[PDB]
Amino acid sequence: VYADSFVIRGNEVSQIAPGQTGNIADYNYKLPDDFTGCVIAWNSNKLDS
Amino acid sequence: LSRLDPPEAEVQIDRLITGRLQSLQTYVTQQLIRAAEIRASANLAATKM
Amino acid sequence: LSRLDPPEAEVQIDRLITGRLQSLQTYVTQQLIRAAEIRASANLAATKM
Amino acid sequence: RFASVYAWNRKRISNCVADYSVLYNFAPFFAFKCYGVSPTKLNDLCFTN
Amino acid sequence: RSYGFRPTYGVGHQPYRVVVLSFELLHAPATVCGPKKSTNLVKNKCVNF
Ligand SMILES: *[C@@H]1O[C@H](CO)[C@@H](O)[C@H](O)[C@H]1NC(C)=O
Repeated sequence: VYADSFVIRGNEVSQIAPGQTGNIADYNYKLPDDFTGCVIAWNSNKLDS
Repeated sequence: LSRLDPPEAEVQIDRLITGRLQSLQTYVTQQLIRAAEIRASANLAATKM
Repeated sequence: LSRLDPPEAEVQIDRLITGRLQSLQTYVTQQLIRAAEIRASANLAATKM
Repeated sequence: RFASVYAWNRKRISNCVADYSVLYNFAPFFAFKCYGVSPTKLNDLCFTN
Repeated sequence: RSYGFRPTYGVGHQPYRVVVLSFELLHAPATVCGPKKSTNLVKNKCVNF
């Protein structure tokens, strides 16, 4: 199992998905087109801003 | 392909591949009957000769 | 069945059932023509006898 | 100010180069749901109005 | 470039924390497994393995 973790903006959360492109899915973190796994995202405004 | 992301492109073109294969199978199915119809007449012509 | 829940299992296996039925139908369709081809020769052999 | 529902306004956009990645910074929306076209390739198409 | 995470921003601009879990379901010696208990091994009889 491989676990990756980072912090992004709420706008770009939809860009962490296979076949997606954008500002964050092009130059920062790109998922493979045949991904087999899970993605978890939660709000952290009270401790990261 | 130019208007839909591959996640949905592989669903859209999957509805064309099956239809075109169904279109293609009927052609050979009818040719396989026309061939036997022609073969009967060819055998009759050979006997007459 | 072991990796996908029933709501999507009945969608995944529904794409295999139709394909296997289509695969099975062509077999009998071609056998129904080979049988007639054989029957013609059987009739000819009976006449020759 | 935004117009009321019973008197919704319509604005025509034409004769300009449209970049759809800039409107992400213009409003704090989250979904951006599209029906007839994937939002990924909206920048690769030419419309008439 | 750097973010500007502040409490003033609303939803869609607030920071989000993301964790991605990646598996791979192939035929190879497995190390990580779920919490299930093994049983004894029976042979030469029709069983569910
Ligand atoms: C909206 O317009 C106002 C006035 O022109 C400006 O102060 C503000 O920065 C603009 N906001 C965005 C997100 O463009």
